[PDB]
Formats: sequence, C-alpha cells, structure tokens
Amino acid sequence: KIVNIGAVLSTRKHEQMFREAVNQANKRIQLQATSVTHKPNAIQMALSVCEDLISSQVYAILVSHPPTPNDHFTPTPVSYTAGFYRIPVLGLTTRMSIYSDKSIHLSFLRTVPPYSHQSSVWFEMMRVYNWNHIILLVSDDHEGRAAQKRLETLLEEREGPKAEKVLQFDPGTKNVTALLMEARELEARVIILSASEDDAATVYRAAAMLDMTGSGYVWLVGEREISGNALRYAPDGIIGLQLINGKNESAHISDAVGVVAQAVHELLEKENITDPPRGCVGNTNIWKTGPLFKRVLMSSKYADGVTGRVEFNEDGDRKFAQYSIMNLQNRKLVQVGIYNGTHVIPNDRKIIWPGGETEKPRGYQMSTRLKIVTIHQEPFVYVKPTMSDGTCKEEFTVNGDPVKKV
Amino acid sequence: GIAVILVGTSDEVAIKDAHEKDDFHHLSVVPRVELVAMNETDPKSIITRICDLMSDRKIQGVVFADDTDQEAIAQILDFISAQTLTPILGIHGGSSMIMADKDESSMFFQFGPSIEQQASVMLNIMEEYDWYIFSIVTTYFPGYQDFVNKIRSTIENWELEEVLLLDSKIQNQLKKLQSPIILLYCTKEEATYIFEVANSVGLTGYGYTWIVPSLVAGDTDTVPSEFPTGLISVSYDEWDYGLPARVRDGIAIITTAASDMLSEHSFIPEPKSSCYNTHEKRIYQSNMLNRYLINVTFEGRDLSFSEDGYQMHPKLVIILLNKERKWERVGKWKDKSLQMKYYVWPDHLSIVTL
Amino acid sequence: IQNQLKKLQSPIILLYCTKEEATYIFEVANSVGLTGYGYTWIVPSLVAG
Amino acid sequence: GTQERVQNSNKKEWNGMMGELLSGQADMIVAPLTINNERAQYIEFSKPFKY
Ligand SMILES: O=C(Nc1ccccc1)N[C@H]1C[C@H](C(=O)O)Nc2cc(Cl)cc(Cl)c21
Repeated sequence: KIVNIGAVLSTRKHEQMFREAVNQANKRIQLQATSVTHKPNAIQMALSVCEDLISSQVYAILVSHPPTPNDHFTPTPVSYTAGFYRIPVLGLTTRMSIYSDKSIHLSFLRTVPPYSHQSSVWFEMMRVYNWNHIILLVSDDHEGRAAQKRLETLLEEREGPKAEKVLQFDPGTKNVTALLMEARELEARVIILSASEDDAATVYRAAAMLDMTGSGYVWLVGEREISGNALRYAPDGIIGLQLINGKNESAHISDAVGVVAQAVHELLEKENITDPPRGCVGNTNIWKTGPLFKRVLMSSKYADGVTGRVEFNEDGDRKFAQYSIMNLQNRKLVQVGIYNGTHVIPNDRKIIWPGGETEKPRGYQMSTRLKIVTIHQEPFVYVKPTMSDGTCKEEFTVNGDPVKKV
Repeated sequence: GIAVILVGTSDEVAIKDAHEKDDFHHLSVVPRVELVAMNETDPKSIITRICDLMSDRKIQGVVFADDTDQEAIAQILDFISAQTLTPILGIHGGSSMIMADKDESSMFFQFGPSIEQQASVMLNIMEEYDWYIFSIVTTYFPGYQDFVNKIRSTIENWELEEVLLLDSKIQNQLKKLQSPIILLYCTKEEATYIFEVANSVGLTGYGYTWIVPSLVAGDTDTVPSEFPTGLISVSYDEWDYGLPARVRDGIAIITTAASDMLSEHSFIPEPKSSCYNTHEKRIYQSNMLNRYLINVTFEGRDLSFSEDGYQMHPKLVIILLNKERKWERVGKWKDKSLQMKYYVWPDHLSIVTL
Repeated sequence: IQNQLKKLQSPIILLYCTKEEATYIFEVANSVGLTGYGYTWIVPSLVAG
Repeated sequence: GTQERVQNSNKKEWNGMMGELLSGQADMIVAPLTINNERAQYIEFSKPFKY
C-alpha cells in the first residue's frame, strides 16, 4: 500500500517545496509524489485532471489558485471532475463562496476562511463599542447574499444591537447616488459595505459627493474594499479587516500535508482502503471510501503548519483562525490589534476616527423631525382646499375660541 | 449545427425514426441531426467527446439522454455551457431529472416539473380527496429551505401536523406523529432506511397512506422491500414519454428558438472552433442572446421557462404502487388541473339520506 | 412495547413492581419516556425492597 | 393596510398607511387606527385613548 498523492499549483518552485513536504510526510504510510501545473481555458485542465492524475490511484488531491483574475473559474473544473467520485480534496486559495455549500460540491476542505465569516468580527466589534444601531449595504450577488444570511442569522441568534435596513443593489452600477440619499438621512451613523472591489469608488466618490465621510461617521468593509480603495479613493479614517495568510501558498502546503498524513492512520485498522480507481475512462464505480475519508478529515486535528491550531469548521475551511484589526492613517496602513480566534485583542496606536477626533462618537443623533401620515375621516379628519392666498380661512368655534389648522 | 446524443443501452437505431419527421418541416434552418452514442462512458470521456464532436460537425446546439448513471452528469455541462455558450437540453433520463441551480451564467434548461409544481400537485391531490391534515419530514436533500418556505407560504391564504428535519432524538421526534397523511421529500437509498424506521415506529398499512415526489424512486422498476403496498407518487417521464416524441419536442424547441433569433436581429450562433485555447476565446466575447430563446411555441402549447430552467404548467401523471409491487397511472394532470380516476384505496359504512 | 408506551399521556406515572425488573423498566423509560423535570415517579414499598 | 400576498407567490405586503410606516416612509400614525392581533406583530401600540 503506497498512497500516492497529487497536487496542482501555480508556482513550480513551490511544487518542489511540496516535494519537500511529501519527503517530510515520509518522515511521518507510503507515499508517492505527483503534481501538475495549471493552464488557461479550464477545459484543458478538465482534460489534464484525469489525463495526468486520476489516471493513478489517488485518495486525496491538492488544489490552489493562480494569480489570474478569474478567481472563481479556477477551482471548479478539477472540482467537478473529482467530485464525480466524491473524492475529498484540499483547496489552498481564494475562498469565495464557490463550494461554501455542500449542494454543488460535496467533500472539499479548505485552509482559508471565506470572506463571509468576517462579519462576525464586526459583530463583536459592536460589543466592544456598545453600538446597537447599524446600517447595512449589500449587493445582490451570491457572496453578499450569504453575507446578509450569516449576519442577520448571527444577530437574531444574539437575542442588543438590532439591524435597521438591508439595502440591496446591483454590481453593474455607475451611480448609487439615489440610494445613499435615503440612506445617510436615517438615524444611525455606522455603516458596513461588502461588495466587489471597484464598487468602492462608486460608493466612496459618491459618499464624499454627499460628504458622507466627514464626521459622526464610522465605516467597516471587506479586505477587497480595503485594497481597491486604500489605493484609489479611500475616505480616510475608514476601518476594515486583514487576514494573516495574505497571498502565499507556502504555509498552506504545511497546513495541508500534515493532516493528509494523519488521515491514512485512521483506516489502518480494518483494511477498508481497497483501491482508488485509476484511470478516468472505464467505470462509473463509486469509490465509497469517500464518505469515510471525508468524515475523518473533518476532525483530523493537527498543529503542523506555521500557524498553530489549524483545524476545520463544519464547512471545511479554516476554523478559529486569526485576523489583524486593520486601520488606515489618512494615506497609510497599520494594525491596531490581532483578533485571535475569539479573543478581544486590540493594539496600541493613534486610533483615529473619521474627521480626526480622539473621541468615540455616539450611535445616533435622534432628530427632531417626524414624518406623520393620516387618512381622510370627517369626524376625526377634516380637509379643506386652501384659499386664494395659500392658507384656509380662520374661523371661531360656537364658543368663539379659534381652531387649529395645519 | 443542431445535434443529438443518445448514449445508453436502448433502441437508438429505432429512435432515428424521428429523422424524417424532422426532415419534412418544422425546421427553418434545416438542421443536421447526427447521433454520437457511447457505452457506459466516464465523465472525462463525456467531455472530450462532447466538445470534439461539437467542434467537428459544426454544431451550434445539442440535446442528449442517457441511462441514469449519475445525476452528476447534469452538472458536468453546466461548466461547459458558458465555456462555449450553447443551448443544452437534458431530457428523457434520470440523469437529466435532477435540478442544477445557480450555474445560470449560460444555457441548459431541463424538462419535467419543478419542486414547486409537483408540490402544488400534491396539495391538489390532497384536496380532491379531502385529506384534511398532513405531516412532513425531510433531510438535507436539495430544496429543504425551498420546500419549507414554499409550504409555509402557501398556507396563509392549513391543517398541518408538523414540519420536521432529521439528521436518541429520532424517536422523540417521531412521537409527534399526528397526521392522517404523511409526506417525504427524499430518494430511494435513504428511503430504505426511513421506511425501516417507519415500520419501527409508524403504521404501514390500513391507517396511513404514503405520498412522495417523482425523484424518490428514481427509476420505475426497482423496489426496496420496506415500502408499504401502496405509494402515491407523481411524475411524467417513463410512463408516457416516447423517446422519438421527446427528441421531436427538443428539435422543435431549438428550431423555433433559431426562428426567434434569425427574426429579431438575424444572428446565427457563431461556430465555436476549438474547445482548446484562447484563439477560440475570440468568439467567446461575442454577443449573447439566450433569454429570448424561451417564448416560442409548436405542437400548440407554449414552452416558456423561468430564468432558472423549468417550463410552465407541465403535463403530468400520478401513479400508485399496486399489489404486484408495480406502479399504475391513476391520475391525469393538465392545464393546472387534476383528474383522479380511482376512488379511496384499500368501519366502512355507506350511508344515505335526503 | 413501543406501540403501548406511545399512549403515554399522564403528568404522573405509577408502577407496581420490584427492583430487579425496575432496572429494565427504567431503562426502557429513558428509551421512551421523560425522566427529569417533566415527570415524577411514584412507587410502592416493595419496589426497592 | 393589511397583510396581502403579492406576486402570487413572492411576498406578504401591507397595502396602505401601515405599510407606509413599515416601509420607511412614515414614522408615527395618528388616525382612528384599529387594534387587533394581526397588526400587533409588527407595530407597537400605545394604550388606547378612545374606546
Ligand atoms: O373601511 C375602511 N376603508 C374603506 C373605504 C372604502 C371602501 C371600503 C373600505 N377603513 C377602516 C380601516 C382603517 C382603520 O384603522 O380602522 N381606517 C378606518 C377608519 C375609520 Cl374612522 C373607520 C374605518 Cl371602518 C376604517
């Protein structure tokens, strides 16, 4: 029994690093290293998946993303191809809600948290600053859909801060000038914005056009917004979140291969490891080892990688990971705290807030105006057409005192 | 071109009868029907053959049917759909009987009914025989939130027992069994175990009647023994649909879509050259005209689909597990209307008054 | 046994037995019936011996 | 305004001033607005001033 393992990566030198990883795994079953690069036109990759790897006897696969801006079409061909057999696989990179759910893809596990869960930090970011009123902006994509889902569900479960309005919109928008108008005239003053990158200008340059960033204002966005605007048009003082892994597949390899090794030790007790069916053409045989391999990888806890305590959630992404509480310094970047799994850990610096005051502004202003409406009902409501001057004529009661009219 | 694939162990040679029915009329652009069948072929073989043949014979539209090797095949072209921008039609097979949502950057609607449609037909059956109360339990099968939301909304315009999702809590959940009618939205593999536990707790014969959707049994012939000697199910596929009739429906759909296309602004789907490289990605950026290929008619009825893939008001039938462990066509369904050609199914008095 | 225990409807439950069988019967009770806050068990003298 | 199904399967909406309160248009109602159970699940009522 020599369980060969296959990988696909974007940098061949780090594929050699993966060969070092499989040597260290030989230091520890029996492994054999094999791997393939990636090319454009994902149909060629859906060829090479079995033209190279599925042609062998594989019980776990490695997948990672390129730098190309596809970022969604990159993991799917291999995903579909292997999934035909329910083969557990390990993703290493961009964590959009591709296989966030078990519906399309079945037994995939990843090492990077998907941009959804960054909501929860915001949640406790509230329980730090006692804010209980909140505006939310979301575009009606699947990413933002799940975003609203997770956020509203967590907040309702918190029953405290209650949501105020779920303002949805569309990606392809040149101007959201109409929506921010009704937005920035409501009660609260804290705003969360999770959408695609280039939307930020569409928001930001529209916000300052409405001066929606001057003072009595607080913002909170996702990392894509941070990058795309903190280079382009970030209104200073806005706050976001930052992840530690960033863009490098190296440490992911370490996080990955260790649990791959620790797995095979969980079926060296009953010899139900019969054979991974080599070759794509030839059999619709369901390698029913898949459910067992998945149920065990869902709990193969280790501490191999650079980051201690790399484990899984019920989704198979990075669980109990670590973020850094990013912040901007009017053109510059800093970390003023490391959110450690669940710990409330800030860090010392000049924590500015929009406009540039060392105070933490309150939630709401509680305006003095109140739009009131009412219906036509003679014995409770009398309406009269105005006079030629623009009012309606005064009159006295039978007692002689005046009567109000508005 | 407009091609057809008929991989599977069947009467494909006979089914080419529909070639002349295609050859005479109902084709403005007269198409090039051509079969490329296969054996029990693997996903990768399926992909390479599909794009290779679509590239060779100059194909611009396709429809296929096969043995129910796995529902995953429905997913497998969802990728290539936008990868080459061409209408796809899964038909006549359990392979093409599952739902595949949210891939809608491209084509490939399907046939048969929707979750909502079949569910409303279940409710229609429930009224037409006055079954007042109902219970329901299900699992993580696709459409659980959809089903619970649909049934919780269509009751605010019933006599439910309870909605239950399952994962020693099984018995404490089954103890709430209170309805005179029991429902389940599942498949046969788990249905074995669930009818087992049902015999373990719930009644099976005279005292309860089991009703389930089309894709619980999948095919039409197998039967795990734990099922009661009666099952009200609903489908259309393998009881009236002739394969030549189905492929005729398909070629009609594509030809009338081509009619709408060449009429609106007179653009033919450009021939995708290669399934290989970025030089073929040149046409991949050309215009897309998918939507307006959906309001077209022939053989009388309209064939409008929603933006997701299901036709409106399908033609449907209701079957029942008889005593010989077989199914029988007992209910007609047409034009959002039901016809139950069989009364209550075996304290039995018959009263009379004036 | 289960089809009989399904008629469990009372807020108070009685049993006239002895300890040896009481082991098995409280076992099946946990298997079906509630045990803590929700039911109170009353029994005669010669159940525990 | 009352709860009414709209788009024939889509939503349940309030067809009037009650909705205008829930929609975000209004902020307070003063009119002979009735009190019952159905409305009480989305509004907050002062004590009644005129039986
Ligand atoms: O019946 C109606 N509108 C209607 C108008 C034309 C045709 C049919 C019905 N309104 C009712 C309901 C609503 C209320 O809060 O009670 N306004 C309101 C206020 C008062 Cl003072 C008395 C009543 Cl009954 C009503």
